[PDB]
Amino acid sequence: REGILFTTLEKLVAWGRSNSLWPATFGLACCAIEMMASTDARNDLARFGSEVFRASPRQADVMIVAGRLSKKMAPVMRRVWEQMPDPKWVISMGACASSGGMFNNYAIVQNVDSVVPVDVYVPGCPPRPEALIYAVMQLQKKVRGQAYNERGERLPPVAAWKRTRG
Amino acid sequence: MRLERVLEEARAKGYPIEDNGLGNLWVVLPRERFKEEMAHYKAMGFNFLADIVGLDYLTYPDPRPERFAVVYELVSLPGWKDGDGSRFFVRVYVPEEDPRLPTVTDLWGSANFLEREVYDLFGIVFEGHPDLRKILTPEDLEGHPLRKDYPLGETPTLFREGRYIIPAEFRAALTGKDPGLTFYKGGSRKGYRSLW
Amino acid sequence: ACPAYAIYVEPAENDPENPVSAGERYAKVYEINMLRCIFCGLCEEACPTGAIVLGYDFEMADYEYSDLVYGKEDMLVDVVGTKPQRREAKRTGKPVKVGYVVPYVRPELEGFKAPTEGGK
Amino acid sequence: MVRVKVNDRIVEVPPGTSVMDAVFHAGYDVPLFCSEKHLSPIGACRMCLVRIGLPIQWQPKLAASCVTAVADGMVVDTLSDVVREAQAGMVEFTLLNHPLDCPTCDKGGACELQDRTVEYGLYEKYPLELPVYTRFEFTRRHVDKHHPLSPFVILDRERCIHCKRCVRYFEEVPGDEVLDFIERGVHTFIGTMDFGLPSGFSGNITDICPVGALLDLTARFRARNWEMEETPTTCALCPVGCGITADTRSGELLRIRAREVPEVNEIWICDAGRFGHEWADQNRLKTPLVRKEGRLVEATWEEAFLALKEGLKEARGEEVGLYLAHDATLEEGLLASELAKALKTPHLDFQGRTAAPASLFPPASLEDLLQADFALVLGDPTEEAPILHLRLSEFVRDLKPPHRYNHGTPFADLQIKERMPRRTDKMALFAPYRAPLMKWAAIHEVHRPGEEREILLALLGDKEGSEMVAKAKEAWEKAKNPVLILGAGVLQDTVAAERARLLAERKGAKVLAMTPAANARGLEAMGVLPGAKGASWDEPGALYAYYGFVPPEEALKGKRFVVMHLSHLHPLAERYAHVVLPAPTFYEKRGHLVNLEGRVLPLSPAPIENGEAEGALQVLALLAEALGVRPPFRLHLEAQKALKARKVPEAMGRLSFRLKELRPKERKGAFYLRPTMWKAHQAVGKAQEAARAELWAHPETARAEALPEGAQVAVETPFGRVEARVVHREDVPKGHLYLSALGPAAGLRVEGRVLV
Amino acid sequence: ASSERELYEAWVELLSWMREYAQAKGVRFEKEADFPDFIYRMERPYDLPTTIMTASLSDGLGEPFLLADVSPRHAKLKRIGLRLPRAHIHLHAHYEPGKGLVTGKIPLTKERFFALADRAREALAFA
Amino acid sequence: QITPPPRHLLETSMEAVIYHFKHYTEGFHPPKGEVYVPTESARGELGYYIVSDGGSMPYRVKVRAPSFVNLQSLPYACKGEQVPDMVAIIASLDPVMGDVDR
Amino acid sequence: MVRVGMRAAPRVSLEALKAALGGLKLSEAKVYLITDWQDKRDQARYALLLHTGKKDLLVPDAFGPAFPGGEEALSELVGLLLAQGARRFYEAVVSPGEMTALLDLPPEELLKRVMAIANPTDPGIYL
Ligand SMILES: COc1oc([C@H]2C/C(=C/C(C)=C/c3ccc([N+](=O)[O-])cc3)CO2)c(C)c(=O)c1C
Ligand code: SF4
Ligand code: SF4
Ligand code: SF4
Ligand code: SF4
Ligand code: SF4
Ligand code: FES
Repeated sequence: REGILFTTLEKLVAWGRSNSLWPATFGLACCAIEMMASTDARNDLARFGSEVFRASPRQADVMIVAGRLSKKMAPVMRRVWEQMPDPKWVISMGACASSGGMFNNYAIVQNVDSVVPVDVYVPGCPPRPEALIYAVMQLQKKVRGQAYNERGERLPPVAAWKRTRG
Repeated sequence: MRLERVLEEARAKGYPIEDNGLGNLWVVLPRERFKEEMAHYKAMGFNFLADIVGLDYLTYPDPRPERFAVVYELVSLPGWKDGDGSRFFVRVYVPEEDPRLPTVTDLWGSANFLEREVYDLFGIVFEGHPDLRKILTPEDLEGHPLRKDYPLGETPTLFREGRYIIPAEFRAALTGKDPGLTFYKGGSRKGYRSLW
Repeated sequence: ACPAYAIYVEPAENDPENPVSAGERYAKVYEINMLRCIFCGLCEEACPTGAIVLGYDFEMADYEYSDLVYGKEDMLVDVVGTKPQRREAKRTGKPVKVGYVVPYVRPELEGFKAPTEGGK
Repeated sequence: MVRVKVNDRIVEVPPGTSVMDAVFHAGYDVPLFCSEKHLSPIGACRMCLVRIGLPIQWQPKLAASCVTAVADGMVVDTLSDVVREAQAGMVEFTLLNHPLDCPTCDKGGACELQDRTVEYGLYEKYPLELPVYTRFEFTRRHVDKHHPLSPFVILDRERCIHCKRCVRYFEEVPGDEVLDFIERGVHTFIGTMDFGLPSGFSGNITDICPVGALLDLTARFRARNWEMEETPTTCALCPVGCGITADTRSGELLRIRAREVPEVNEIWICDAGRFGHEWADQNRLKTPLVRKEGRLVEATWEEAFLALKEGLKEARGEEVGLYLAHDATLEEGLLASELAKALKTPHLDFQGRTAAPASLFPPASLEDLLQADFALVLGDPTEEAPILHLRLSEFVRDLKPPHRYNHGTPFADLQIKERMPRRTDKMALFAPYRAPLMKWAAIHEVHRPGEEREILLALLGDKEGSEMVAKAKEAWEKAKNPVLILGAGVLQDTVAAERARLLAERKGAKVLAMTPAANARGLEAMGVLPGAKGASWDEPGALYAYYGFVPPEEALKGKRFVVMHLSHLHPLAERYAHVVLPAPTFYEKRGHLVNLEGRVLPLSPAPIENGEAEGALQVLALLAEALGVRPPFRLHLEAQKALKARKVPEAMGRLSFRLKELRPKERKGAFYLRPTMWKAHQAVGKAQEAARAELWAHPETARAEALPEGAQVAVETPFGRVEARVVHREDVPKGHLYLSALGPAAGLRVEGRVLV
Repeated sequence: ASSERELYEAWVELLSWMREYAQAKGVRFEKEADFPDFIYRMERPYDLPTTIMTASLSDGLGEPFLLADVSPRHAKLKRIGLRLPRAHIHLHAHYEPGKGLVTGKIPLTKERFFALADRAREALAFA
Repeated sequence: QITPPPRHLLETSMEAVIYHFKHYTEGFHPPKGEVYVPTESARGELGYYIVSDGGSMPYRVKVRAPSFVNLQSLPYACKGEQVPDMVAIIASLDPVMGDVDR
Repeated sequence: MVRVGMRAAPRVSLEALKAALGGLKLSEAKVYLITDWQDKRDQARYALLLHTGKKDLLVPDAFGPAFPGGEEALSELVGLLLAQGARRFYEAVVSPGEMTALLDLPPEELLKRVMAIANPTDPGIYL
C-alpha cells in the first residue's frame, strides 16, 4: 500500500526500495556505454544492490534514459515506462536526454521529462560513471524523503506519482 | 587499369569529366544513358557500390544544372580476383519537379537501403526499387529533411530569468549566401587555399 | 564557439572605484546550462583572458532542470564543491569533501585548490 | 558603354565608373577603408590599389581604384602576388598603433578592419615554418579613450585609423562641420570645439566608422554584433519612414541602426530615429486595466470585454468615434474605415490629420527631387521630415542618381568630389524661423505664423510680395519642373493649402507634404476622415470613443465611455478613461505604412517584450462585437487580401490616390507649436535633455513677459500642461512664443498661458 | 639591464603625482587604459607592480589636456612619453640611475611636472 | 588562416587578436568544391562527402556509414540459421547503431 | 486552416473550441501544444495547432496556469482530445517573440515549422 501510513514501516520500505534499486537499462547511445562501464571491474554499480539487472520492465524500478532519445523511439520507450510496475523511478542521463543537448533539431526530444517522469538529472557527455553513482545515491536519498532542492523544498519520494496518466 | 578505359569510353561519348586537384573523379551521365551505362560499368568489373549521396543545391551560391543530384560510387576491390583498385563516382542530376531515378538494386543489392535513405531524406523516388519505404525518419514524419527548404527545426536554449537564445540569430559563422556582418566578404573569407 | 550555445554573457562597464575585471568590461551575468553543455573546451580554448577554465567536479547530479543552470557565482575558483554538494553540506552542517584526487592541478588553474594525490 | 576587363571577366559599364565599382561588378574583391558609398573618394587608406594596363602597357605604380575613372579596353589585375603583398603591408601599417581592444570592443564581429585583415592579410610567403604576425614591437600610440562626444556618441581616438568618413560626412551630408582632426603626423586625432554635436544627423557616423571609435552610448555594452537579433523594419515616427534595423535581445531593445533602401533613405537615419528608443523597452503597459471604483485595476481580457459589452450595449452608432494614432497601419485604417461604413458614424479621425490632406497633392519620389530644377519650401525639413534635408544636400550640389551596378549601390561614385559647393539658386525657403538650410537658400524671408497664404497669393500673381517673395515667384515661374514642398504649418491652414494646390496644379509640379503623422497618407487612402458632424481628433463631439493616442484633455472631458489603446500608462488617461489596454509599438508590429511619397512600406515584428498587448486590429474586431457589427478583419492575411482588393500595390509600390475635400477650422493665435524632430515620448534616459521642450521668444517679448534665458517655465496648451525651457531668439517675431511641439501637434497655433 | 624594474616602479610614483593634482586642483583625473599584456596573460606570470598604462587629466568638458604613456613590458625602446593635445608638445623621459627621472639629461622633478600641469590647466582647459 | 594564434602572443600582436577573434567567432572559409576520402575503422570503409560553398559552415556532409550497409546482410546471413543464433550473428555483425541511425 | 479562440481568454477559447470541434474523429490527427520555456510548467502559456491532415485548426495562446482558468481549461482540453481518440501528442518550444508572429505566417510555413520542432509529450503533464 504505497509504503506509507506507519512511522516505522514507511522508513523501512523506503530503506528497502532505495537500497534495492534495481535498474532497468534502456541502452540508447554513447551515454549507455558509460552506463555499462559503471559495472566493470574498476568502478561498478554492483554494490549498492544493483548487481542483478532486470532486462524485463515488469521487474525493475529504475529506468535510466541513457543516450539521445530520437523521436522514432519516443513512444516505444514510453510504453517501456508504462510496462513498469508502479513503484518505478526514472533518471535522465546525459545532456541529450535532460535537455535537447547539442542536437537542436527535428530528430531529438529536447527534454525527456516530456515522455517520462524524471527523478534525477545528471549532466555530462557522457556523465562520468562516478556521476552516475552520485545520481543513484541522489535518488537513493530522494526516495527516503531525504532530498531537498535549491528552493528549500523536500522532494517527493517517487516521481511519476504526480501525473494523471490518462 | 580500368579507370583509364572508363575515361577513354566516356570522353569519347562527350560526357563531362569532373576532377579536383585532390585525386577524386566525378563522371556525370545523363538520365537516359544512366541505367544502361552503369550496367555496362558493373559489367566492366566494378565489384563494389559504395555510396548513394543525394544533394540539394537550392541555396547554393553559384547556380547548378539541377537542384537534386544523386552520386553512386563504383569500385573494384584490389584484393579480389583481378583488382585494379579502380574507384570512381557517377553523378546524375534529377530535376526539382521530376524526382525520378531507376534503381541499380537489381545489380547491387546495396542500393536497397541507400536509395531508400535518399527517398527518405530527399524527395527522390527511385524507379525499379523492390521496397521504397522510409528508413530512418519517423513513419509519421512529413517531408524530406535534407533539402534546404526543409527546416532544421531548432529549439531555443534556456536560462534563468527570461534570458534565452535563438541560435539561428546567434550564429556568427557565414554560409555561402550570407553576405557577412560587414558590407561584404572578400579575400580569404570568400575562399582560401594554401599552395603546399 | 559553443556548439550547444549554452553560455550566456550580459556585459557591463567597470566602476573605476571598485573594478571587477581588468579592462573596461566585465560579466554581469554568466550562465551555463549544464544540460546543454557538452564539455568541449571550446570556451576554455577561446577565452583570451584565461578566466573560463574547466575544473574537475563531476558530482553535479541534481533533480531539476531549472536548477542545473550554473551561474557565475556558482563556478568561481573560490568555491569548493558542486551545487547539490554545497546544498547538502548546508542542510547537513557537515563540510564538503570532493571525491577525486589528481597528481597536480594545471598552471591554467592558478588558484584552483583541490586534493593533490595525497600531499595533505 | 565602356568595356572593362578584370582578370578573366569583361563587363559593359557606364563611362564615369570608378575602377573599384568595375572590379566588384566583375566579381573580384579588394580592400576598402578610406572610401565609402555616398562619400567623396579621396585616396587616403591606399587599400584599393590595383594594377592597370591601357593599350600590354602596365602602369608604373598601382592605381588608386577609389578615385580613378575607367577607360575603354583596360585590364585590371587584383590577384597578382604584388597586389596581395602590398595590401598585407598596408594592413600592417594600419594595425600599427591599434590598442588590442577587439575582445572588449563594442564593434565586435562587424568591424571592417578585422574582415579585410583576415581576407587579404598575411600573404603566403615562400615549408612548415613558424610565422610571426607583427614586426612593429615599439611603443604604440596612446590617446584619450572612451571620450563621450555627446549623450548618444562615444569617441575612442585610439581606434581611429585616420580615414575621413566622419568629417567628410559632416561637411557633405548635413552641412554641419562639427568634427575634424586637430594635429598632424602620427599625432593626429579627431576632436571638436563643438561638443554637443549640434547636427541632428550626428548618429550616422556611428555606423560609418570602420572601427569602434564612435559608438552608441545608449546601446553601449549590451551585446555583441552577432548576439543581437536583427529585424529589418521601417520607422514610423515621421512620414519619411526610413528603413531601419531593430537590434533586440532577451526582450529588450538594444540598438537601432540604418538599413539601406536608396529609393527613400540611402544609408541614413536621424538622431531622433536612431537614439530615440529609450522609452520603448523601459516602462510600458502590459496588463489591461479596468475602472471599477473610480480607479484602474488589472483585469482579464474577458472581464474587460464584459465591461465593454455592458458599456456599449445602449450605444447608437452615430455616437461612437474611431480615433486612431498616426502610426495606424493600412490594415487598421481599412478596418476602421469599413467598420464606420457598417457602423454609421460621422466622426472618426486620426492623430495627425491636417485640415487639408496631404493626399490633395501629387506625391513626388525623392530621386525626382534630385532631378528637379527648383524647390519652393514652406517649413523646415530638418525638423518636420528630417532626412529630406539630406536629399536636399544632394539636390543643391547638383548630385543625381548614380548608375546601378551588379553589387547594388556603387562603392565609389566619381560624381562626388570633396568640399563640394552648395548652390544658393536651386531652392527658396520661407519659414517662420531661420532654418539651418537658410544658409543655402539665397531667397529667404523670415515671416510669422499664418503668413504663408499671403506668400502663396503673391506667387500666384494676385498681389505683390517682398523682394524675397518676388525672387521665389520669378524663380518658380522660370523653372521647367520645380517641386513645391509644404511643411506642417501650411497643411493645417485651408487657404494656404488651397493656393498651394492651385499653384502646383497650374504649373506641372509635384509636392512633398511633411505631415505631422507618418501614415496619414495611408489612413486618407483608406478613408479615415470625419464626416459632416465630424468631431475631429481634437474635438469633443462623440459620446463614446475609442482612442489609440492621447487627445487634448477637452476631448475626453464630457464623454460617456472612453477606451484608450496605449502602450504606456499616462496620467492623462487615469483621470478620464474607463478602460486602458496595451498596444505594441511599431518596433514590434507588422503591417504597412504610406510614405510621404505615396510608397507603401513593411513593418516586420521584432521580438520585443510586449506583454499581453493586442493590435488595434484585434481590439476593434472585439469592440464591434459589443455593438452587433461583425468585423471583416482580425488577422494580417485577411487584411492583405482586402488591401489587394482595394488595389494598393505591394511593398515599395507607390499608391496612387488623390483627394478633393477640405475641412476648415479657425486657429487661435497666441502660441506656436514649433515643428520639432525630437518627439515627446522620446524624453527618457539620454534623450531627456536632448528632447527637452523649448519656448522661443524674442528678447523684447521675453523682457515684457518676464521669460528668462534659462527658465523652466510651465506652459498650458489644450494638448496638456508641460514644462519647457525658455530660449531667447532673434528670429522669433515679436508678440509670439514658439512652443516646442514635441508631438505630431506641429504647425498648430493655439491659445495658452504660462502657469506659475 | 635591470634598470627596467625601477622604470615601472618609478611609473607608479608618477601616477601618484598625477593623482595628487586632481585632489589638489579639483579637476577630473581618469584611469584611461590598463596593460593588455596583463589582461591577456592567462596562466603566464606577471611581476610588474601595476597594470595601468595610460591616464589623463580631463577638464569639466571632458577633453584631456595632459597625456602620459609607458612602453609595454615586451616593447623595444622602453621609455615614458608625455603629450599636450592641441599644443604639439611632446616629451621623452628616461630614468638615469642615482640622478633620478631625466628628460634627456635634465632631471624631471615633481615641481617641474606640477608647473607644467598648471600651465596646461590655464591654457587648454575649456571649463 | 587555418590555425588560431598561439596563446602566448595574444598580448603582443594585433594580428594575433584579430585572427583569434575571427577564427573563434566566424571560423575559416575553405574554397568551393566537393571532396571525399575513405579510411578504415574497426567496421570497415568510412568517409565523409564534404560539399563546401566557400562559407564558414559546410554546405553538406554525407557519411558512408559502414554499419549501415553492413546490416543489409542480416536477412541473408542468418537465413536458415537458429533463432538464438540470430543474436550471435548480430553481435558478430558488429553494428553501432549510432553509425547506422546517425 | 481556421483560427478560433482568442489570446488570454482561456474559457472563451475553450468554449469556441468545443463548438468548432464537433464530432471530428482524431484517430490520425496531431495536437501541437506550442509554448516557451520547457521546464517551468507552473507559469506556462500555451497555443494549440491541430493537424488533421484534411484541414487544420489554430488556437492562440490562451491556455495554461499563466491565465486564470487556463490550467483547468487545458486539463479539460486534453481530456477532450483524449476522449476523441487522440494518441499522437506533441509539444513545440518557441521563443516567446515567435509565438505571436507564428500565427500570422502562411499555413504551410507555420505548420511545417511546428511539425519539424515538435516534441512527443505525455499528456499527463497537462492533465
Ligand atoms: C552491448 O553493447 C552495446 O549496448 C548498447 C546498450 C544496450 C545495452 C544492453 C545490456 C544488456 C547491458 C547490460 C550489460 C551487462 C549487464 N550485467 O549485468 O553485467 C547488464 C546489462 C547497454 O547499452 C548500445 C547502445 C550499443 O551501442 C552497444 C554496442
Ligand atoms: S550527452 Fe553526449 S555521450 Fe550522452 S548521448 Fe548525448 S552525445 Fe552521447
Ligand atoms: S565545454 Fe564550453 S563550448 Fe563546449 S558545450 Fe560546454 S559550454 Fe559549450
Ligand atoms: S575597431 Fe576593430 S580591429 Fe580595432 S579593436 Fe575594435 S574590433 Fe579590433
Ligand atoms: S573616427 Fe572613424 S570615421 Fe572618423 S576618421 Fe577615424 S576611423 Fe574614420
Ligand atoms: S527621418 Fe523620420 S523615419 Fe527617418 S529615422 Fe528619423 S524619425 Fe524615423
Ligand atoms: S584608397 Fe581608400 S578606397 Fe581608394
